[PDB]
Amino acid sequence: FMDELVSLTYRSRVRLADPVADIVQIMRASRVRNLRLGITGILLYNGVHFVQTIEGPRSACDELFRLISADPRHQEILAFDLEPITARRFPDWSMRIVSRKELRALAPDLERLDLSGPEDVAELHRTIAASLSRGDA
Ligand SMILES: Cc1cc2nc3c(=O)[nH]c(=O)nc-3n(C[C@H](O)[C@H](O)[C@H](O)COP(=O)(O)O)c2cc1C
Repeated sequence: FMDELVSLTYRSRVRLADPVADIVQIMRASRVRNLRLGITGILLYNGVHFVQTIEGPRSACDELFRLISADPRHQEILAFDLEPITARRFPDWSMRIVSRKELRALAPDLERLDLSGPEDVAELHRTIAASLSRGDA
């Protein structure tokens, strides 16, 4: 139970004193932590909301989400879903940040990250995974 692979995706409101400096520290932090924990995933940032997907052992996602929810640089955190999974969707990335510009190019209709559509996360996952992947092997 504690080991099974899961994917969690949550949406939060950005609460950044300085976006570049704040996001650099988040990526720096996460690249080392996720690697150790066995987490992989993607962070979408559009200037207003973050949408984060992390995937790994159920117990490591629980732990991480706990820490991330204690982070003052975002608010109104609410999980979209938590799903057992067969295989990682973003195995190659400890945390890949996907910022405003690239989300515009990859998923023009989802740039708002409202997640009001019932297939917005699946769509984000599909188009982002696919963009990566193309560069693989
Ligand atoms: C929206 C957002 C996403 C974050 N994602 C991660 C993450 O995926 N992995 C991680 O280790 N920390 C993440 N963090 C930062 C953590 O909250 C935590 O502060 C960090 O791991 C520890 O920084 P420190 O090692 O300097 O204390 C995120 C923070 C925010 C605001």
